[PDB]
Amino acid sequence: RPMNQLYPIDLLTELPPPITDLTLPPPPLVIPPERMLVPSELSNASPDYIRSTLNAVPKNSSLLKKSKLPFGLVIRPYQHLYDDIDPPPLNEDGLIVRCRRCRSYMNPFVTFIEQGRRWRCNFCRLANDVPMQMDQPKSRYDRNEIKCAVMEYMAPKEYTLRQPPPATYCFLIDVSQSSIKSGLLATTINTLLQNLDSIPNHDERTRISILCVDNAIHYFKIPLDSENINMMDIADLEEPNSMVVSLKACRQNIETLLTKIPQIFQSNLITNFALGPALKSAYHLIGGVGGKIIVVSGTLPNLGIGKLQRDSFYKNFTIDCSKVQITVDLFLASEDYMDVASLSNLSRFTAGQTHFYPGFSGKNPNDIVKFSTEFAKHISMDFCMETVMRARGSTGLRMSRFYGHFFNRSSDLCAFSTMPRDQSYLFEVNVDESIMADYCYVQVAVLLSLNNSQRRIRIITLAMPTTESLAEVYASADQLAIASFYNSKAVEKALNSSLDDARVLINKSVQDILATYKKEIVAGGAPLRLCANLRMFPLLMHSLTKHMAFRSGIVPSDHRASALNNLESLPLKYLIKNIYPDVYSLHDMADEAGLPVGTIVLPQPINATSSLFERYGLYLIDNGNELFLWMGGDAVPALVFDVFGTQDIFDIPIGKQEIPVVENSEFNQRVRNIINQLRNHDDVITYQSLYIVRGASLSEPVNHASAREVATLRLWASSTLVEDKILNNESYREFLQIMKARISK
Amino acid sequence: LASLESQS
Ligand SMILES: [Zn+2]
Repeated sequence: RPMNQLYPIDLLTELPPPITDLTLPPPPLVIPPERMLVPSELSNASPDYIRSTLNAVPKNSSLLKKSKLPFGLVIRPYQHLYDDIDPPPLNEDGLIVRCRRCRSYMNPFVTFIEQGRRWRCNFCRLANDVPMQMDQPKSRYDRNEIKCAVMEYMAPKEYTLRQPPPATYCFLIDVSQSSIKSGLLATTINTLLQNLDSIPNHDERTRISILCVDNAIHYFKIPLDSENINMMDIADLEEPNSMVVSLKACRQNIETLLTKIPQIFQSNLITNFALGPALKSAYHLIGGVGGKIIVVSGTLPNLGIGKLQRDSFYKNFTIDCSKVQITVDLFLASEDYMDVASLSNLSRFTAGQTHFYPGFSGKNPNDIVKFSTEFAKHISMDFCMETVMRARGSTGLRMSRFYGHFFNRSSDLCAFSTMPRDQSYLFEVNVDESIMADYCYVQVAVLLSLNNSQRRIRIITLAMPTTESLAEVYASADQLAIASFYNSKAVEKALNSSLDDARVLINKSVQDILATYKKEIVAGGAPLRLCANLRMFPLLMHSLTKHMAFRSGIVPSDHRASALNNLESLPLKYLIKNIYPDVYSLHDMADEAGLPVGTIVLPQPINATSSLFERYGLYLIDNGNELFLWMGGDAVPALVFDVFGTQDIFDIPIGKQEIPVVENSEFNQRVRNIINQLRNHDDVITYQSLYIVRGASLSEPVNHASAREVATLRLWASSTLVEDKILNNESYREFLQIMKARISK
Repeated sequence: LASLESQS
């Protein structure tokens, strides 16, 4: 058969690294048309929904342990923030063919035997009876479950215990003093105000609630607009109708309230924020049906249960939440310590998310922009409720570990009180008994309640060839999936053992492989051998160690936790970019680059090293978190002009600021063009701030104050070019050399 | 809700 072939390469001969590989699709899934009932591209699972670290599964345990390649699944149920974009095919008839034993769903890999009267399950080979209903002007072969790997169903009454819930939101807002002065409150209110129609309300049932919190928990009763403020304070921290209201039936009132709030706590001098008590208050407010508690704050919990200092009550809160289908989202914004490492556990185990805004301050018109944009996109995001996800494996395969935000205790079942759209997940697969067939399969199932009062089941079926050839296992390895696997292993090792252990683990993943390929595969001199499809793995793991999440050296507690929270839940495509940045060479940009083809054309990316940063060029760095506009100190006044308006390069805007519009400068338009293209994503809420940094010249003048402020930028931006030597960490070139030295005799 | 997903 067409089993992918091993393409040997010398890593030492590919420097700088062929970073264009980061954008290639993983190795093909070698499955002949016969194993598929209706051969099409849509017949096997796409990499956008599921990616196995191995697309040529070892036929037995001893061969997997020998490869030293991990067996895991990068699973992403949804592909966009809004469900109306590129949805999978939807079934409505209600017929759900499922194996009597393993309970797997009908899929493109089942086999119809005996006059197509009965079907043999591809997961457990059991003979099942074909419902006569499977033949009602079309045949059984026109049904999605048989045509597609990725499809969805309208769940019958027996997949729901209670009636689908309305999307419910409870905004737990920090009205303490730190919040007034920073403007977080204003910005938060204003944003809700500007997006009350952006919140999903596909069934007109969406219900909203509002809790303002300082040293007391402030509630508000909201009348139906049709029957035309009531603030209810509660200082007893040891302690429904018209509290959680219809967004449609009380629109004007909700708006009226939101407009008053800012005036109320305007002169608030209280510096208290009883998160714990507020959380429990919100809890009792929606525990009846379940929903999202969205917290916004810029003040470390300091009163009531759950208070923290420079805990575990939260970990118990999440357990309770799993009982009443509640998800918690956190927006932490302040210059002060917020203990993200600890609050992130709230979101983490409820399927929610945490977003941290270091140094937030309304005094910087650009801070507001980032927080507001992300917050708005966040509340506009579609989500499910009462969802549970499980991955079934064909005979011999077993799901052992589960990573990502969600609740999972001692099962192969992950519970999502609400399943967001912007995260990704990962399952470790084990191979117990030896596989007999030439194919093994994995089927992910999602029993959900959409935000349209509907009960659905989304299925993802993946078929992979089996093999006893080590060479073959390697040739079909998904470097980006594998990288992801170890990224998670690293987050665990750290958040549970130690940072150094993490690095040690990351570097070993690369050694074990380079060592394994060497001894188990067979003229030249002294090269570092590896196959082409894994040619970016060493670079990624190495680059990973320089990431703010695993770095050696000093990194503030909040920033570190934040970095770790993001890496563990980010979608593959954004994870790789966060580890290795897209860098663009602007001054010698191609004429198409910067202009449309309303989608703009971007230049080709250049390696992440300062060796390419000519001292007279223009570079833009995108690390998924921010954008860095670096302009060489020796920039010709002409270039300096086309971008900022002046010829004086020492007059340029510094720090976190946007690029001014320079009229009659097609170049200024192309730059601004590219920036905005890098900011438009329909699958993440991320709003990347721009940091403008000035390189150093041969004749650099006197500005002692700036010197400090600027040295920080050149430093920060410099630390992004992960191929370079940085501090006590070696360059990528050296990294490769060090590895050659270790796998030798 | 695993009870429902497994439909056992
Ligand atoms: Zn079965």
